[PDB]
Amino acid sequence: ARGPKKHLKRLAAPHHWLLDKLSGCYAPRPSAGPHKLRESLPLIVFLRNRLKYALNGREVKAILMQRHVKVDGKVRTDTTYPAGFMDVITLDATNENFRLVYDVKGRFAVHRITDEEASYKLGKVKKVQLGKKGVPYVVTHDGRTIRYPDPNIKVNDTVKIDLASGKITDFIKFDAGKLVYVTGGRNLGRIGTIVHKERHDGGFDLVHIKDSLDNTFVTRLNNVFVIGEQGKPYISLPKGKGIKLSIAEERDRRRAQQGL
Amino acid sequence: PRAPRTYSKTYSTPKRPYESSRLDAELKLAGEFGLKNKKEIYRISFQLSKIRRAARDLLTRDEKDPKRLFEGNALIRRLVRVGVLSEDKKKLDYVLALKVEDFLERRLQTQVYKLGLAKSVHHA
Amino acid sequence: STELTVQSERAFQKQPHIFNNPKVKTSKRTKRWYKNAGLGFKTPKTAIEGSYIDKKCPFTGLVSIRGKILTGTVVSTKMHRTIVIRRAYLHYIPKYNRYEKRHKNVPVHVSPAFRVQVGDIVTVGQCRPISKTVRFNVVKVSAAAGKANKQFA
Amino acid sequence: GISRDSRHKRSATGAKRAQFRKKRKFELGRQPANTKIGAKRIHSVRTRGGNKKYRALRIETGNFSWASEGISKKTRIAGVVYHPSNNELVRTNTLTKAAIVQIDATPFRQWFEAHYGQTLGKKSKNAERKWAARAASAKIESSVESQFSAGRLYACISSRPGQSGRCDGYILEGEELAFYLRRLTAKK
RNA sequence: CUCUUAAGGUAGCCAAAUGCCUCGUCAUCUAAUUAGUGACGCGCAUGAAUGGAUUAACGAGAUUCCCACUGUCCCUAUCUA
RNA sequence: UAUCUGGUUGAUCCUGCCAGUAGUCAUAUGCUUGUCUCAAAGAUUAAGCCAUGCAUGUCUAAGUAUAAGCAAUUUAUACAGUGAAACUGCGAAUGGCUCAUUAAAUCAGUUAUCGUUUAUUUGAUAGUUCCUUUACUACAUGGUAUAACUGUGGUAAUUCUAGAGCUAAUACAUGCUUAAAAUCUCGACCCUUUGGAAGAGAUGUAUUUAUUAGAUAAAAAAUCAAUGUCUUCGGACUCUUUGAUGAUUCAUAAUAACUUUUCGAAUCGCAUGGCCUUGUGCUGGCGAUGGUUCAUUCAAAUUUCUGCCCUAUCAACUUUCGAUGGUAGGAUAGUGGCCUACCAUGGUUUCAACGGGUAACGGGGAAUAAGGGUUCGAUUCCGGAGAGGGAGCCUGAGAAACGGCUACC
RNA sequence: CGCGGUAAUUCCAGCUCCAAUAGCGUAUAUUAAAGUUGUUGCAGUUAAAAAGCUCGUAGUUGAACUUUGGGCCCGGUUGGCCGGUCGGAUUUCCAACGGGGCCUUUCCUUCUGGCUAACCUUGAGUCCUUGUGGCUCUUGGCGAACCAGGACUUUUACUUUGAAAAAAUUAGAGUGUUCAAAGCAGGCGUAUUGCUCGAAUAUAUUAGCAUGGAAUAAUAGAAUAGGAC
RNA sequence: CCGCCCGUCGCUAGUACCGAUUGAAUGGCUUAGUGAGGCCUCAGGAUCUGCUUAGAGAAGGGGGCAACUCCAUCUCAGAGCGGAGAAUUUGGACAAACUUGGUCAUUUAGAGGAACUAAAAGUCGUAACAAGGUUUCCGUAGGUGAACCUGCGGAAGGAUCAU
RNA sequence: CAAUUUU
Repeated sequence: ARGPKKHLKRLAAPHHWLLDKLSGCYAPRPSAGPHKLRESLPLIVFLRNRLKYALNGREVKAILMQRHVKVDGKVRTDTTYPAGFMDVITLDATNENFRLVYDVKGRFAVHRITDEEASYKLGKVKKVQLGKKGVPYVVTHDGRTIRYPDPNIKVNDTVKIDLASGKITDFIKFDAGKLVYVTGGRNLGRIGTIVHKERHDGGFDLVHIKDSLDNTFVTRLNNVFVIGEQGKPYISLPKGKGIKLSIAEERDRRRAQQGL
Repeated sequence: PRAPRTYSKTYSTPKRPYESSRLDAELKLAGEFGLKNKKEIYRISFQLSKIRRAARDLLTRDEKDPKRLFEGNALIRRLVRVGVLSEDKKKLDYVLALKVEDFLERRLQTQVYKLGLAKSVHHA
Repeated sequence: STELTVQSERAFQKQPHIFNNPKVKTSKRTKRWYKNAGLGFKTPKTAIEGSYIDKKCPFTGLVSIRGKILTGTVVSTKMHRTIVIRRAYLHYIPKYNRYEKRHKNVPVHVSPAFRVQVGDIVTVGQCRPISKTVRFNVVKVSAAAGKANKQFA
Repeated sequence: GISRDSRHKRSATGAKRAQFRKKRKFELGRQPANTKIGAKRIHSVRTRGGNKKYRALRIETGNFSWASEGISKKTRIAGVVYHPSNNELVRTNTLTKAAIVQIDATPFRQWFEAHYGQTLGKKSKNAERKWAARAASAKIESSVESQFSAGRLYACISSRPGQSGRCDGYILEGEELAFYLRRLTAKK
């Protein structure tokens, strides 16, 4: 005790980083995060575990100390820094640009996108608050807060941040007929779009949800997160598409990579 | 410090010191293959233990079962990949009824003598 | 457990941050601050027309039912504004594949809007830690027992 | 140095509690300050987390309010007469809440006559227009005017004296000055 | 088994007020202990209503040690009638 | 990978034990030892003592450069590249060791903060400061008084250091300068009375008190009174404002006052541009730095429920030294017998309370095995605790720190 | 357990043989063998064990009974008569069931609203196979087919499912670490900017939370009727 | 049955238990005392540093014909009224440490006392196993060199499943 | 009627 921890070992970190076990040593842990716990990932581990644009430790700082990588515009001078859900990190031009959305299994992503559609976020309100001077704001979930939203509608709903300023550009209502995207848990990041508007009133919230292939998987509220509309989706996604293709279908679908 | 690293045993001795045939039925085998040590005859039985550790519990459960139709279809393939189970008996029940000391004649002591070359398996 | 000149002791019990203006006289004369706590717990009316203060009442005081909801039956009543509930639960030891029934009798704060004898199958909530050991407050009496205003033998 | 958790203090049965893990900083409770009268030695302290509170000593003036008009004027604080719990601070001139004090009563009737004009109790270009407007309520209460007859008033007290410095109470109004006089006189 | 007069000190207890030799021997008490207490018994010469052994209370009964107190003492001085 | 064999008898059958039997990621020892990868290791008894060393320091484009330092020399006669020693700033509260104390205590799972604090990271975020409101003068920029240093001392001492000569700021204490409306407090002129205003003051933020709103299940006449816009002038109608929780005296705005006055840049880097009215005119970018508040995050502190080995050769334990509750006060960052004053007499308990013992840190887990179980875990991970044994405490966002201080043993 | 008292298959030695193998023995705890701690699973005549009998509150243990049947109606799983062969689809129906909804007195809560909605609403209008047969603006209207509020409910024990049970530990799927115990790597071309699948899965008791189930048990609801409607 | 086997008594090595010492130490909880320190707090005010009215202990010099001493004129300040403030002190609270006892718990010392174990198995007897030569066992009482014996009331595990 | 021992 006696203050906050600042050292974090390997074999004590989150496993969904898919970080290595046996290098004989400690692990990266982020700073004081903007948004999440370490269900984010440091941008150190993004570019030598998954990108492999580097191969050892402080050479992540060598790219980082030299104005190269832009995160939401700014260079992000802290070498370890949380790159959580939905966020847009960008390198130099000609298609080195990404976005951080979960897959089905539990890995994070390798999601190569363009400089267009990477000009806007898509967040979620945790709380709305009318702060001082009698003037209302809202608290989106990546740490930011935006002022004067598209008002008098909602709590617990998405929003479309626009990477210049606050900029409510499209709030999209928490609908039954919707495209939702669960964030976390054993059911992390499949897709289940809706089935029903439960509340389980009074005590605690929970939402019934069905997938594309009619396997109803039912999630907590704090995991679940709206991202679009049926057939529409605003943030596009990789080739996984959220099916949870199970192991007795994994067996013969992987019979196409041998070429023989 | 450093994260731990696992290490296991790979055999299991019988609970009987002295029986007047199995200390010769090993040597009905020991000259039959040219094996230098009965650690290995415990070692290959350790697979024959742990195969039938892995196979009886897949069969006391039911037909159409999400480990039996995955792993009971997968466990038979890895041992016919060596080929010790025959190319007709894929039904996982001649895995429980697998032949006694059948894994070790496709060790390449006697896979290089079946292509001539030695005129022994002690030479192997 | 007191009544009959509610301001009986030597400090003056009255609700914080409320006030009645001494200027123009009307018929209600005390804007008492009451509320509801949630979880479908609808207030008894004797809370309104009564004139108790007792700062850790659940519907009038500056607390709120916040955690979980327990059950049980009441054992004692011999204290000033506290009673103890009784619980029965069954602990399973897997060595024997059998049960055994234990008990733990926690205390729980009472509100004078209620009334309880011994018996009185009751449900409680969770509060702020209002005292030394009593941390729960009764939220619904559900007075239910056999032979109540029924004996005439 | 006074601890305030319960790793001492024998539990609900009578078990002599195993006391251990040497006393820590998130456990503290300081010496009682006992604010007095005698011209403003309110000594500043640090606190926990990076903080700064006010333990008063020897205060003499604090704004005391009515407040259905909200006057809140600074008054000379004179003498404690009744505390509801501790009957030693009445005799040692310490003040905390409900240690209800006689004060001065003079900076009120300069305001009271300024638009009512009773007078109690033995011309601008809109002087009647600022006196006939807020009129027809010139009576206050019987036992409140009759304390201005002696000309020194009983104020109640509300702010915490040795944790924010200022003792900031209200004019003890309502029928509460028909309540403390029963607890005042009956010390017998 | 035997002799003297018939029987040969059992239960117990002790250097005890009863042990000459003796300031018996061992322990503890002490700075030091012919004193005191607890054990040993082949006890010149203890021992059973000539009563034996153990005893709560009560001793102006006799002993040893401790605490408090103090001119008994170191060491005497002064005052009063 | 579910197994048994020798021993009572002259011989038999049977309880019952003794003995054999295999494994130990469990210790020691003995004999012996040729090769590859993987390595546990002063836990056991002495949480017993320690020689000697090392284990916590740190600088950019961006806080101060008179080093009689070093190179320099051409963009800088205000230094103009670094840079010892230093003053600021941050960190040293993390890591590492060990398991003595500790058996509803810690701890495991699961919840709460509507009961609280937060350096740091990320995002929102300051035209209202004058008090003789043109004397308040620097706002084209005000004052330290100390370092390092320079020179002289003591003592053998040690990371002890002395008077004197100066000296900086993002250290200290101060101190101002910028747009209009809006309402309220008065009242020059009303002298008319169904009304107007010169002028003066406050007007941001924090503090603390008292008070106000923060509403939301159908309609309609009559009553009395303030009572309005327009005028067909009896008459129609004042359109009435609301964020969230399951719930709040909630956020928030308002009224009236305070405050030894809380804050509101007197800070550095690079490039040097735009109107001519050619003048320190006026106007600008980009980058760190610190701030008040609200968020977030890293946390910390409490708290719900249920779960711990033996023992009755431990059956009653706890309260005049608070034990169990209540009303008030203090104290707490923060709720509360945490502490006090008083008032009441409770609470736990054969479902094992209280007490005793542990060759007991708890858990994740280990060994062994047909299944049920048994015995372990000092220790690679999570949490707690201690730094010879107890107490105190400064600084700090975070400490009862101990590679910090004081007292005692 | 026994051997040794000048005939030792056990001592001391030789030669031979046997075990296990770069390991083996010894000592100490502990697990199995121990059905020698026994819930699954013990004995109770001297064998070791049933009190000398009886009462007795805790603690256990506690007889039976309340929606059964009957019929209707729908689509699912497996396999067929079906491979019809390029061991792959079932065209029809069937076989064993299991899931759901009705009706027989037998609804599977009720009211406030806004929806909503089925229209048997239908005022009527539309290519044609004949004007809710393929389609349209709208009424008494197939309303908690969807929200958010009410009468707010006998309560549990039990059980399926489900997010919840940190990482490593274990079973493990994949991978030529030489095999291996390991580890999560790697693989394929063009080996000239050049592609690429990967790193799962699972039990993880009890305590909480949500929902489905109503047998087996406890648990309460009318008696001087103050009983619901 | 020339079978076995029981007790005293002697011989040797042991192991627990009782034990005068007002036994001893350690650890915990408590009786009444002494109470270091640190913190808060009522005080105290060495020691500095300012501003103002302005003399003096003196010129600061508006350049005046002598002026007003404009100024501060070294520092007494004639004052004021500050502000930072040590050496010590005041009353609380926490309280290390120590004594005093009492009560527990854990180990240890003891002069000596009676038990039991193992034992070439010796002396004295024969108790038991047969109708063991008095049928054996149990409870209680008494006795004695030792087994043992005698009452008394049971039971057959007896030597009778029998009028 | 009475009966002791046989390393």
